Amino acid sequence: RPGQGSNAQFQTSLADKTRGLLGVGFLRPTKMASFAATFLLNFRFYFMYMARTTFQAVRPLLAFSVFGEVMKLVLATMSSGLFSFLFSFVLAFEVFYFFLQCYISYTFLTMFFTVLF
Amino acid sequence: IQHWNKSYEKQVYSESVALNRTFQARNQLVLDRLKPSGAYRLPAVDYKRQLSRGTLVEGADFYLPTAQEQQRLARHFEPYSEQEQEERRKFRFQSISVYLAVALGASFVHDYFYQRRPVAWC
Amino acid sequence: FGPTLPDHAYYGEHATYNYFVLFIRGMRPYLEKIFGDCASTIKNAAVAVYRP
Amino acid sequence: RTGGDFRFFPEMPPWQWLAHMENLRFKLLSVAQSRRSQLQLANL
Amino acid sequence: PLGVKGRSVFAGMRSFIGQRLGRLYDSFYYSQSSTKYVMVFLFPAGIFYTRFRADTKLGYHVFINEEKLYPDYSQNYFDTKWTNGRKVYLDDETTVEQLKAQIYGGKAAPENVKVACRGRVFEDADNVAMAVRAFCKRDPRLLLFQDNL
Amino acid sequence: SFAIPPANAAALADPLPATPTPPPVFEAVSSAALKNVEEVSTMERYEAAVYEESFKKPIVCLFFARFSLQSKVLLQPFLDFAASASNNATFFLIDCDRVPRAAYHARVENVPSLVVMKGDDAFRQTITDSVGVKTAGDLIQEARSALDQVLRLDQQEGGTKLQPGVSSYTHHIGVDNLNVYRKGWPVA
Amino acid sequence: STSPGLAFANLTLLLDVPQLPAIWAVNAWRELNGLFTEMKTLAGTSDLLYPSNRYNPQNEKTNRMGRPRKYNHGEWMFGNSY
Repeated sequence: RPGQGSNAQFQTSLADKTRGLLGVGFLRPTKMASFAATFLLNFRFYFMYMARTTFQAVRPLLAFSVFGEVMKLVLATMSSGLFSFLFSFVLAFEVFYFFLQCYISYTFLTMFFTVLF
Repeated sequence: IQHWNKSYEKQVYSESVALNRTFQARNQLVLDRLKPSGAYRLPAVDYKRQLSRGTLVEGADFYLPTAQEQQRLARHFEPYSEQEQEERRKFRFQSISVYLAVALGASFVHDYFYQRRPVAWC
Repeated sequence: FGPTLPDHAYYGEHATYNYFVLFIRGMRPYLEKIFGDCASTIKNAAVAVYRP
Repeated sequence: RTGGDFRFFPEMPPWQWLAHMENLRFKLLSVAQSRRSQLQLANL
Repeated sequence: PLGVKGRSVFAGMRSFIGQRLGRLYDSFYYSQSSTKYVMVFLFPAGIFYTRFRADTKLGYHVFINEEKLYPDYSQNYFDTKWTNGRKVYLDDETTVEQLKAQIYGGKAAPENVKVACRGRVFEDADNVAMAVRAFCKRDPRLLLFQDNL
Repeated sequence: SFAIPPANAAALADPLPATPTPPPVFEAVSSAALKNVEEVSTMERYEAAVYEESFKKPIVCLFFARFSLQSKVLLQPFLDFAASASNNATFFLIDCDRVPRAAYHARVENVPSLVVMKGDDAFRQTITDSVGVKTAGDLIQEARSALDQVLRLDQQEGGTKLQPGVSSYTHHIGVDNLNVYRKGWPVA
Repeated sequence: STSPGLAFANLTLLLDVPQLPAIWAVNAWRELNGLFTEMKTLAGTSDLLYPSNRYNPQNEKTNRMGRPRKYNHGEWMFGNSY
């Protein structure tokens, strides 16, 4: 026969075939445990990504709300005309800063919501 | 040193012999009995093998199900039948009336059947 | 002891002609039949109620 | 083992072929190692 | 041409389920031993056990007044020390005596030990579930103390 | 980044050229159409077969290649099996280098290969020797067994129970993407 | 495929879709327990059973809260004391 020469070499021991039935060097429970450990440790990336996403979503809200409250405090406290004249320019700067943050959020959201497939 | 590293290699391959024998036994006992037939195999070929065969196609994220719809750009004379043309002529614009009616109905249902909430009484 | 696994065991399927999209394109007619029948039933009932 | 072309190279070989390969490796490494043991080290 | 004569939709369902199961067997066979057994048996089994136990049984946060009343857990492994606030899942038929024995490891408990919930002492021939329903509704935090008085 | 160059003149050349033939002395050695089969030369013919004849009555296809000696050994007993059982099935003879799209369709990876087909996926059984232990008689016995099995299964339950499977919706597009043209789908 | 913006959905799916078998099993167990309770009620009981209650310890010698019944040592002309 063609393959009888090779298949004559394949004759095993009782202990050999018991060891193969149990799969000593081919199941590798230590490898299974290492895989489980690495897979569970890989859950930190989801937390990182959600933190980044929520920050980029609230960035314009912060720029619009807390600096707005600060400007509102200053408006409530100021009375004269010189300080108000100087504060108008701060308000315009805050406008530009808000639009900058909105552009940045647009950028980060198109980065974070782009999928290949 | 020579002695020791040579004998090290010797029983390295001894362990290799043991591994090969148990590998053979594992295979011919378990895996040749548990091997799948091949009827329910994967119905596709990897893109690398297709690329080497000269078989891979990349295009058409979309498709056209019907031949009537496939041959439209090749017919050049009747892209649409007359009946189809008059049927298409009914959708030159979106229907704001139907949008309004369906939206009002859905708002009514969502508000007065699904979003009912309790109120105090004095 | 060599490769025990084939290539398709690892490599991702075609991006545009994949298993699910081919499946649903094949199942399109039965789903069309189903939903057309259901919509026609509902529409006919509503019309039978609304006409009188 | 099979007079054939590289274009028909199987995806995964049989375990029989692998075991035969290991046996031939035994034969060759045995002979080469014992030759080295005798001649390569009596040099020095 | 949809459907064939002489064949039933139930036969077609059987066909499809057979196909799916054969494909699942093929994909499980041609997979990594390192990952597939874990991901297919040990995580599903643990998740099933945890969710079933939580969604079905009812558990209690247990506290002890004094360190002298703590059980001896030196010998049993994976818990060398008592910590207060342990969540303990019990059956509806459990009594205070059974709970005490479960806490103290089937060993000699101290004398005049009693259970309380929101300041209210439990009898020892009482069902824990009904006692909690009566005294501490939806606050099952139990406390073990010594009733010398 | 993975790429393969498109092709070469060698690859695109004729895979099956003629070679010199000896005089009638080299043939003298110690060891010294067919009216029952069909040699297939064209994927058009192969598709016609697979999509009509394999739905009418089963087919048995031998995929070979010239370099292989097992194919030469298996040819004659395959022809005898064809002469025996052509009443119940059709018999085809395919060269992998001449019609590769037929080999990609049947999912053959080694030669020689027997393929019993019915309904294009209702019964597909591939018989081969990837190891190198079986012989031609073993292969023909396995083919006879498979043909008996598929015939029995077609007779089973009033002609039904043999319906096409994944090809109902796949059209062999994951195996060979060129079927999108057959289906008329765009490629833009 | 995926992205950082889909971390919410990835985590939610990975953590919740494995729970669906257990959820369906819990629902089935509840339905079967209800079936057995209703079959017991149809068979008959000395004291009633509350169907939608967690635990029903009441019997001839036990209250509906797990305590012994008061005034249950003797017998009564009208039968059960409940």
